[PDB]
This record gives sequence, C-alpha cells and structure tokens, in this order.
Amino acid sequence: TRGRVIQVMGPVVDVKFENGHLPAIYNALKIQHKARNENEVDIDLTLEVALHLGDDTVRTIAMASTDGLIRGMEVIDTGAPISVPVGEVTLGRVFNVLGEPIDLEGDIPADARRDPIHRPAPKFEELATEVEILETGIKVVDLLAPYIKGGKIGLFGGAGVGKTVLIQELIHNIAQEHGGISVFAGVGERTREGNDLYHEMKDSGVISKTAMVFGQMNEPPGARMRVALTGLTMAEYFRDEQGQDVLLFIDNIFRFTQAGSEVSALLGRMPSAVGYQPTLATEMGQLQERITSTAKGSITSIQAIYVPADDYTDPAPATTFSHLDATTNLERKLAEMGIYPAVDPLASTSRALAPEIVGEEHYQVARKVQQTLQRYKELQDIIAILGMDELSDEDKLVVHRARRIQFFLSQNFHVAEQFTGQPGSYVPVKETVRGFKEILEGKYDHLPEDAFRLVGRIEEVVEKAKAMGV
Amino acid sequence: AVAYSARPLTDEELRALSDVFAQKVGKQTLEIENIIDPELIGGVRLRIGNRIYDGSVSGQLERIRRQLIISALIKQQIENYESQIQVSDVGTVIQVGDGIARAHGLDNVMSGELVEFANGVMGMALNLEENNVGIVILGPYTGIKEGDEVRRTGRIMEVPVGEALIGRVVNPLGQPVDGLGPVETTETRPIESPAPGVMDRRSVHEPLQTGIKAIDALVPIGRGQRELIIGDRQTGKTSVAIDTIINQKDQNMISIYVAIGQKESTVRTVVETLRKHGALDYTIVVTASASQPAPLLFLAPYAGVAMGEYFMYKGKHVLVVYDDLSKQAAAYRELSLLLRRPPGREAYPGDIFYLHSRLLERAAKLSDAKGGGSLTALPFVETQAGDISAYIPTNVISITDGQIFLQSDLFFSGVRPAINAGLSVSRVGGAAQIKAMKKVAGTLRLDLAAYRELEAFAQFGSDLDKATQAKLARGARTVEVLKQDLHQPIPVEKQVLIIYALTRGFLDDIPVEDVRRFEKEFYLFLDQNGQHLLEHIRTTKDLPNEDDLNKAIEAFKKTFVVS
Amino acid sequence: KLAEEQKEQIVASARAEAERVKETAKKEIEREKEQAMAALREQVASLSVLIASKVIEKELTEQDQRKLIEAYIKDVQEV
Amino acid sequence: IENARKLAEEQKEQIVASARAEAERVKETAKKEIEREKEQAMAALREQVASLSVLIASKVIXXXXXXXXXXXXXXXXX
Ligand SMILES: [Mg+2]
Repeated sequence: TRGRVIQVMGPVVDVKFENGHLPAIYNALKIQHKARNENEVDIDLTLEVALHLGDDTVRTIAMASTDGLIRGMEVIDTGAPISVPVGEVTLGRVFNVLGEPIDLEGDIPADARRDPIHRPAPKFEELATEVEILETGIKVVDLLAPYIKGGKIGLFGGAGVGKTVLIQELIHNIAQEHGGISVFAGVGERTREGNDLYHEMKDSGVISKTAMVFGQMNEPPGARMRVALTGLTMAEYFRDEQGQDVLLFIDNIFRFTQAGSEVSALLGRMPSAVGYQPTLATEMGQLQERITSTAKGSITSIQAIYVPADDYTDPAPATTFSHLDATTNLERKLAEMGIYPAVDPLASTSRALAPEIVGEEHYQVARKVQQTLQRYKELQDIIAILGMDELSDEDKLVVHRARRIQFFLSQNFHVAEQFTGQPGSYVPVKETVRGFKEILEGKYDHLPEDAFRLVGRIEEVVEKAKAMGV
Repeated sequence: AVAYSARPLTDEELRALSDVFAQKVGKQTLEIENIIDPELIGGVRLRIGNRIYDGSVSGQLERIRRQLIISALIKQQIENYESQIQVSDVGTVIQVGDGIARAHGLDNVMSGELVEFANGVMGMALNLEENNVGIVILGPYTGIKEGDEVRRTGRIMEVPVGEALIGRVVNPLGQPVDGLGPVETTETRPIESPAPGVMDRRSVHEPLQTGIKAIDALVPIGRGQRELIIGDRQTGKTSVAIDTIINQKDQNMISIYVAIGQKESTVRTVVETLRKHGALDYTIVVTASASQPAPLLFLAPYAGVAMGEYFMYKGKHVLVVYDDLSKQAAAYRELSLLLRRPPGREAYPGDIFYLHSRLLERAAKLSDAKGGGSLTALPFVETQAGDISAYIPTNVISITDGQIFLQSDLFFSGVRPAINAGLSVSRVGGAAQIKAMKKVAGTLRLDLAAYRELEAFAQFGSDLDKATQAKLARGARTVEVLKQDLHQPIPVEKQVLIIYALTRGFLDDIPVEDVRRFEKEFYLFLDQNGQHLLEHIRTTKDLPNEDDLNKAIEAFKKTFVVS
Repeated sequence: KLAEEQKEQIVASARAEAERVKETAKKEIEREKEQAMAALREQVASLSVLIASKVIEKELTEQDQRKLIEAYIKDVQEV
Repeated sequence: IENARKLAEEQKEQIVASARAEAERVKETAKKEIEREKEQAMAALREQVASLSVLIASKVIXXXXXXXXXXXXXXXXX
C-alpha cells in the first residue's frame, strides 16, 4: 500500500514497500508531509522509480531538493509514470518538468487528458519510405542545406549571431504555411536567456502557436534529464491526433546526457570511459528515435549542441552526432557585414544535397554557387591583399558575380518588421533556384550590388534598382 | 511442498500426494502445504523445490488452446486428454534494472541458454554464479518485477535458417519486422559455432567485382577475404556497400546486410533503394536500431553470419556486410559493466578482441572436399577526427586482410568515392584480379604514387619543364578517371578499357574538364562499334590485341568533339 | 532508334513492376485473410475457454476429487 | 531523344498510377467483402464454437441445455 523511506543520500532515495506490492519501474511516487512540531518542515516531493534492489526495496531519483527528509516518512504509489497535459490547452503557456504552469494565468482543470512520459518508438512498418524535403522559406537553407521532414538538424552558434531570430522566423513561417505548431524545450541552460526568449516571443506574437518547457541549471539532476521527454510527449499528440507537421527546439541536448552521468555513480554503476554512464547510447537512442515522420504527420527537431572545450571526440558529442542529418553554422563575419541571416554558406552541410533527392537542376545550381564562393574565398585573400592586386579578365567577372550572389542570400524576415518597415517575404524553392541561375548566367550583371539586399524574389530586385537611380 | 488448488484439498489426498512424492523422489518425509486460490479450476499444481508439476485446468487446457491455431478432430482425439504433465524448471527474480536481472534457482541451466520470463519476454543466461544467475533481457523490461518467475527452455541460443529468408527484413531473433506475414523455415543453426579448420581451406583466387574503379583497380577483393572499410562519419561508406550489393545481380551471390545501431528511417530508405534496383531477390536484411536493447545489438552480427553459413556449406557464395562494428563493441561493454565484470582500457572487458576475432574468422574459402563455397566479410569501423590509434580501430585493423580508407576532406570537395590509396592496402593482392586488370593496373598505381607527392605545389609553377608539369597533368587525368557517381556500377571490361586508354597516353590532348564526358561517350561508343573487344575480354579474361585496341581508340577520338 | 528502344524497355519494365505490384496486393489480401481466420479461431478459443470454465464450475466435484487424486498419483508414478 | 525519353517517363508513370488505382480499388472491395464474411463467420462459428465448447468440456470431464447455456453465456459476454 504505502512505503517508507530508508536512505537519503543526495538526490537518490530508497523506499521499502510491503510484500507483493512493489511499483513498476518508471512509476511516480509522492511525499506530502506537514510538520508535526517546530522540529520539522513541510514536504511536497515527487520521485521516479529507477531500480528494484530486492527485499521489497526500490531505489528512486528525486525531482526536486531533498532537504528536510526524515527516515520513516510515508510514500504513496501513484500507479503510472509522470503524466502531462496535452492538447490545445498547452498553447501559449509555460510548464515545468511535472507539467504544471509556471506563469500566473491559472491551472489546468483536473478533468483533462494527460499522457505518460515513457513509451516505445514507432515501428518499422509504419515509417516513411521516401525522403521528403521540408519547405522553410529561407533562401540559403533551401539551396545549400535543405531540411528533411522527420530529420534532426544541429545548429551551431552563440551570442552576437542572432539564433533566436532564426528560431522565431522558422516558427512563424511553418505555422503560416503548413499549419503547424512548435514546442521549445530548455534543458539545463541559463534562466536569463529563457526570460529573454519568452519576452521576445511575446513581442513578436508567435507565442500563441508555441508551447514552452523549462528545466534549467538551478534544478536537480533528475529534473534536467526528464524535461526533454515532456516536450516530446507534448509534441507527439499533434502528430498522432491532428496529423500536423511539428517543430521541436532543444536548447542544449548535451546537458541531457550530462545529467544522467551525475546520478549514474549514485545508483551503483561502474563507470565507463571519461567518467560517463555505461548506458549512454541506449539513452540517447531511446530519446532520439521518438521523433520521426510516420504516415500521419512528422516531428522535425532543431537542436543546439555545445561541445566541451571544442573537443569533438568527447563521448557525448560523438554519440549525438550520429543522429544528425544537417548542420547550420552562424558566423559573426557575415553578421558584421550586414548579411541576415548569418548562415555560413561554405560550412553548412546537409545529406539531402543530392541529385536523387532535390533534382539535377537544383544540384547543379547549388554546386556552381558553392565553387564560385570557394574561388572568391581563395582568391580575395592571398591575392588583392598585401599590395598584390591585379585585374585579370574572368577574375573581374568572377568576383563581380560572387559579390552579387553573396548579397542575394540575405533576406527580410517578418519578425524583424517591428524594427523596420519591410513586411517580409516567403520565397519558395523553385523561385530561388531560378534567381540564382539567372544571376549565375550573368543576365543581371548590369546592376549595382545594393539592389541585392534584404529582398525576396529576384524580380523584386530589379524594382529596387529601378528606384536607386540605376 | 507448495500446492496451488482451486479449492483446499482433503487430508487423505494430501497424505497420498506426500507419500507418492516422497517415494518417487526418495526423501525422508514431506510437509505439504495447500492453497485455496481459485485461479485454477478444479486442479492442482505442485512445486518440489524448483520443479513444477502441472495437471490443472488452464494448464494442459492452454496446452491444447495454444496448439491447433480439424478443430473438432483434435478436440475429440488429443485435446480431450491432457497432453501429459507440464514439467518445468523455474526460478525467482530478485533484482531488476537497466536491462538485466538476477534470479534464484535454475539449477540445471546452461551457459548461453534461452530463458522465458513470466509475461513472455526472453532472456539469455550469461553469468552462472554460486547462488544466482545473471540474465540479459532481449526486450522491454518494465513489465518484469521482483518476485517474478523464470523458466528454462532447454535450447542453446539459435536462429531460424533457410531459403525463405530471402527478400525479408528480420530482427536478430529471426522474426519479421516488415509486416508481410510469418517466415516459413524448417531448420535452425546455433549462433555460436566453430570456424572451419586450417586443413579445410583453399587459397583465394576468384575476384569479387564491386563496380567502383578505385577499389577494383588499386585495392582488389577476392572471394573469401575480409576487408575493412574505415573512415569518419560523413564519408559515405553505406553508399559503397550498397553499390557493391547492387552490382551482384548476375554473379551468383547471396548478400546479407546487417545494420547495427542505425536509425530506422535510414534503414527503411536503404531497403527501399534496394527494392527499386531489384536487389531483393538475393538479399537478407537484419536490423537492430538504436532504440533496441543492448543484447540485440550485440547479437545481430552472429545471426547474420549464422544465416550465411547455411548457404556457404552447400557450395554457394555469400557476402556479409556489418554496418558498424563499434556500436556492437559499445553495447557489449555496456552489458559487461552492468554485470560487474572487471574493466580494462577504455572500460572494455578483457575479451573484446576475442569477441571480434571469433566472428571475423568464420569467413573462409572452402576446399574442394568440403564443397567449394565461400563467405566474404566487409566490416565497418567509424573513427572520430580521423584517429585510428583508438582501441577498437587498432583491434580490427590487425584481424582483417587489409583496409580501405575514406577521407573527410575529399568528401566535402566533391570527390565520390573519397578513397585514399596512400593508406589502403590489400594483402591478397593481384591473385584476386583478372589478367587484363593485372596488366593494366601497375602503371596506374605508379602514376598516382608519383602525382601524390607534388599535388600540393601546383600554385608555384615554373618548375622543371621536363618531368614536373607532365606528371601533374598525368596525375590530374588519373584523378578525374577515378571519380564516379552514386549507383550505376561499371562492368570490369569497360573499366579495363578506360584505364588502358588513360595509361597509354591517349588522353593528353583532351583537357581535364572533359575527361568525364570523354569516358561516358567512350562507353556509349563501345556499345555500338566495340562489340567484339568486350566479348573477347568477357570470354577469355585477357585484353585484346594492341593494334586493334589502338585503332578503335583512334577511331573514336576523331568523332569526339572537344570543347 | 536508341531513344525509342530505351522507351520501349522502360515501358516494359513499368508493366512488369505493375504486375509485381498487383501480385503483391493479392499476397497482402492473402495475408489479411490468414490474419482474419486466425483472429476468428482465437475468439472462438477464448469463448470456448470461458464456456468450459463455466461448465466445469457447474459440474459437481465429488467424483472430480477422486479422479484428480488418481490422475495425480498416476502422474507421480510416471514421473 | 530527350523528348522520347520524357514521353516514355510520362507514359510509365501514368501506367503505374493506373495499376495502383486498380489495385487500391481491388483491395478496398476485398476488404469490404472480407469484413462481411468475417461478421457472418463470426456469428456462425460462434454458435459452432459454443457447441464445440460444450463438447470440449464434456470430453475433458443434455445437448440442447448445454447449447442454450453456452448461448446465454456468450450473450452475457458480448
Ligand atoms: Mg557514412
């Protein structure tokens, strides 16, 4: 019926039950205690079962601080894993790991629908047999690093390159075109940046189509390693019930794995290489296999990854890099010169850039642009600098078209219209292929470079140069 | 002792059973306790130590309910009478967690046996202690709780084996995962079986044609060899494997593809790629994706090679591909650490070299007395930042018969495949080649070796006009010839003829930017007016007369218009 | 005539693929029929188990006790 | 040449789509007929299974009473 506390060693607790009444693994248990005198404090705690040790004892991990616990307290078995609310009631609100609102707009009614946090991955016979391309509406992404429905993308960048603007633009474009929602999960990051993102999303207006879950540095190891699953189960409902295409953003996947190690040794497990838990790839696989493209809808996830000390051979980045399909690199150099977004065109990679996926025309145009940019990068540095400038023919034209193509990858976003009068554009992929091909052929070689700046389709560029006096 | 009955038993019956079992076993005196649990229906099940005797309803009844799934015929012939007593050797779980379990009992269980849990999940006994058994669970473990019951099956680990597996997708236990219905086989083969002996073999002479010019010319592979493909991620090794698998359409081979620790979406797309090219008439796919329990990932390669050996020991030729041998090692390390076995370098167990050598030594070429079959193995190993000094990469390099190296620098620039001939070796050598390829490949090897030294100094011309820019031009022409595109493998006669044209100085006039189109149009030309050189190479295995070859290449060049 | 020959080959390959698809659809129908037969048999078996349990419960146990004791004794003798 | 290849590709795609549509219609009709036959066989084989269940109980251990009791139990279960 009810268990009692045996040991309290940090974030790990031991509970003893009656014979033949042990809870299953992954269940949730509750401690609710009121002080009986001045030598006691009130307790409201949730625990998750981890191991069966034998002799009617189980070892559990706490979801909050364990200060104030007493050997002999009474524990209640809930009967099921952690359950979070799902549906339209979670749109525009902020939750914690247990599925409780941390804003001040009220509580979800107890007569709602709640889904468990742990479930198996979709089976082989109900996956997508074809690779499909996701239409974002950006120009550099849709040309040099296309995204995939149900894929995983690694976003590389930090401060001063503006990745929150890219996040908001993706949310807005996907919601407007494909009618999808977004879920943001912050896993063990700074609280200041979470507040900043919440207020930016409130200002833009993309909050009403997003659900936010936060578990950050201040929280125990147990809460940091079970918060991505709450966002995942909030997102899966829309794919499996409304048949939508959803986006899932993860603030730091690395922290997830890190949190696991912080409890592994306390559970009584021998260490593996570099002091990591023996069950590392299994945990990462059980997480990342639940986001796929089934026959109804799809979940595509953008994940930000921090590499410790820029060491890419560390077990955690090495394990998580085998699940990624594309990478998107944001560079400060392009942000200084006024290219928005600051996506690096020569360092962004994708596995969808192949003639059998996008097409022959797309592939040829993209490869021509890439080699032109590489030629510019090689030539402009060792030559034309240090007083070795020269004006060879076919080198005037190469830099002419390269400069006219580098500035056409910039775009005007809808979320940036609050600081700038331009409404913003959504450019399909055929249009940008046509525009880049036309620029490559030299048809638009008789215009100044200022016309190719913060513009959508190629034709609009002409109108710009019409009003510039040229 | 303990008796479970629907209703409590009479004293006379209890005494009779006690006397009967005391006489049968040979014990001094038995104290029999009975229960009144109505879970059974007018029957009793008895437990002597860890032995269960079952003669109750929902016992033998289920024994005929589970069987026969004519119905009235069995109901009146064999289902009416109990199918004897259901005897089992049981145990009791005492610890559960992380995918393993420990139990009390199972006195006569073997090492490596298969046990069945109460709810229907399987497990494999791997640690026989003095008073408990360590069991690794081959499935979901959240339904297993302390106090459960385990039973022995009596069979060492084994997999289904037959010709019905061709064109199907299965998991390491031999169960379909493509949803096309059951697989109808009639044989089994133990997963752990010995390798053919020293005197049961024969030297490797026949070639394995892949269709990739760089491999077929510089790193040849023979039937019965074990070649390693090593490189970082984002280098395209699965494409090499898939092209090799596709090329075997009319070469009388059976292919097996094992995917360990990959994504299910990528496995699905790979199977769909295989189906489109009609490569599912001779291929078997075994899959253990990243969300599966660690024992399945550790057991998949052995299942693949066990299915291959059945064809091997009947005179056929097989080719087995292992998607990653590092994921299997990591899974085995996890299992070993969870079972409290002493660790080693990078926490790997002591027998981690044994685990891979015992598997890779089952690929052989059999002698004429044993049939003449063969089995070729192509394991994959993935490195981080191009570091081949690591424990597993050095372990697998020292077992195989040579390695193929793929670089990440060449992949990004656009060189497909990104093979490096400066670090790739094949110890079988030219014995796995045809006479024409032997006569043609040496000059190509020497030319590439010469060009690789001076490739980095092309920025500074004005070098020795005699033999520096000539070697640069020859090397660039060589590098352009070795490029290729996804799918579309090339026949060996065409490869021989184009490499002959390159090495004899027939390509200097053609500029570097037109070499690919030149070779494509040459292939088109040979299909019409070169219909006898190809047949001569196919039938004789030696390249045709030099004067005829020169005249044919001279005739083609007059038509090819150079831009 | 090379283009026309390739066109004819592609058309014949497409027709062969269509025939294979129709055969696979027939095989899917056969698999569904086998699954339906199995499901019907399993439902019949479950209903039979329930009916037999009810009938056995309704049946008297005076002779059933002696018969069960004799059968258990015979089982002990056998093993 | 290129035009001939494009026409061949269009014809092949159209033929494959037509065969797929025919297969889909056949599969839908087969599924409907299979559902009807499954319902009819469920009823008939349920009566037969009640009779055979009385028979199996007798074998493990008049006919009209047993059949009526089995039918009543089946109705209660359903
Ligand atoms: Mg690869």
